[PDB]
Amino acid sequence: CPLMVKVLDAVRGSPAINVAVHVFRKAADDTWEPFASGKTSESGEPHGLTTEEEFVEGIYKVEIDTKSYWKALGISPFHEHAEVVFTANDSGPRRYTIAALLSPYSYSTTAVVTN
Amino acid sequence: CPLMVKVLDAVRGSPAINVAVHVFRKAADDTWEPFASGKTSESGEPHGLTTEEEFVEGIYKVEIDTKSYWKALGISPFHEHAEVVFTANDSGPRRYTIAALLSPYSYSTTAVVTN
Amino acid sequence: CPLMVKVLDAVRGSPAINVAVHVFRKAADDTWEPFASGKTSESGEPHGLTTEEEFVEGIYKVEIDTKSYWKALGISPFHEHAEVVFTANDSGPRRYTIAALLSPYSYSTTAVVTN
Amino acid sequence: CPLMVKVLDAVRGSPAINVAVHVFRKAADDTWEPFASGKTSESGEPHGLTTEEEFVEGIYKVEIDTKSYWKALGISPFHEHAEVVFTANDSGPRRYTIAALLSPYSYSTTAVVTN
Repeated sequence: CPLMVKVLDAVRGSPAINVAVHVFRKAADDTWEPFASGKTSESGEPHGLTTEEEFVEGIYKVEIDTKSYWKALGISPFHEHAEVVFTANDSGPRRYTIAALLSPYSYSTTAVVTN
Repeated sequence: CPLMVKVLDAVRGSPAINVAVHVFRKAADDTWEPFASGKTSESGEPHGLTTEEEFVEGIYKVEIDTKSYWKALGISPFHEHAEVVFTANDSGPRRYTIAALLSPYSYSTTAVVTN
Repeated sequence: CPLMVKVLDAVRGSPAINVAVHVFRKAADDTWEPFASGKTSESGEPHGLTTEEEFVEGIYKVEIDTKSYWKALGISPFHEHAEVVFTANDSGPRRYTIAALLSPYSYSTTAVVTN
Repeated sequence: CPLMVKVLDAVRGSPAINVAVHVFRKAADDTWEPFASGKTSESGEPHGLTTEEEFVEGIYKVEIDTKSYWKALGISPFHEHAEVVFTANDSGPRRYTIAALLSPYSYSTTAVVTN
């Protein structure tokens, strides 16, 4: 798994479960093409997003459906979603983990890029 | 000022100065229309983004050009930008402060909403 | 005001009001001596914590009473408090803003240091 | 492992390696007693901090040596350390993960408490 997403809930102190995660890759015509998607498991991760063959260099967007998550918990959210946009560059062997920490009026994201 | 943006640098421990901030509003055809833009001052804020008359109900996107900021400091950044997407004024006019905290491989954002 | 504290609530999207803030300074015997304390106003800040004369070089601790804040809102919190520990004025007098963002199971803090 | 600590670096986009982690438990006399310690591995975690038998209810403090970490990377840090203080209550079967995200002038922490 060269691309992993981990979503945590800062209100309940737990992984954010049943969250929709959509991944897009910037096409040559500058539009966002669907790339991969899933729903977070009990661990807060959508399993098997992509492969080493499909995940080439490019600009990617990871859209997390935070609005549906907070609505399902009966909590009033601020954001429509959380979108993380980054260039993936292969320098040496690399795996990307995009971690997101959610609060109703805030989110934090970080990337963990390992050899 | 019904819409304020405050940008901080978590590496240098200071306001993030000379950062481009672009605001868009979702059109009826689902596209992102330009709404307002500016550059952060010494306080990390772009002054005078919009007015109470222009800032109507709708879906807004605040895009912070974090990539050009880190490149100007000679630091290799991960993200293309930091984008915050939210519905504004659905229950009547509100004042919105969007705060962003930047690191080369991470960012946090929060909203402070007042009547 | 050489030492400022700003506290925000990531659940409600507002300043965290009526929060107790306690400041200590490390004594020569390595114990924590009381230095200053206050209560956050409607803006999420305790006004007038210290002066340029009193705020000398040293190691300071800013303890934010997040537990009483969440209990007063009927929300079960994880942390006993949020504590920020730092050396101040080692290279000469500076102005320090300690910003804290609160969630029931998480907090973020950042420092903005200016000459 | 009922108590886990995970430390990430927001500047390098990686786990924070070789970071000292010290855990204390509040004694009946209100002092902080040493409980467990270790140094983070390649994954940003100190392995085998405690056991289900030793990790009883109480008030715990997790101190992360962020200052030595940033100094070892040649980066000027703000904080002396990052301290996370919380009550551990057993309601049902529970595991605690304390996650910390580090920047030179900022840190974020969250707790993940699972059944």
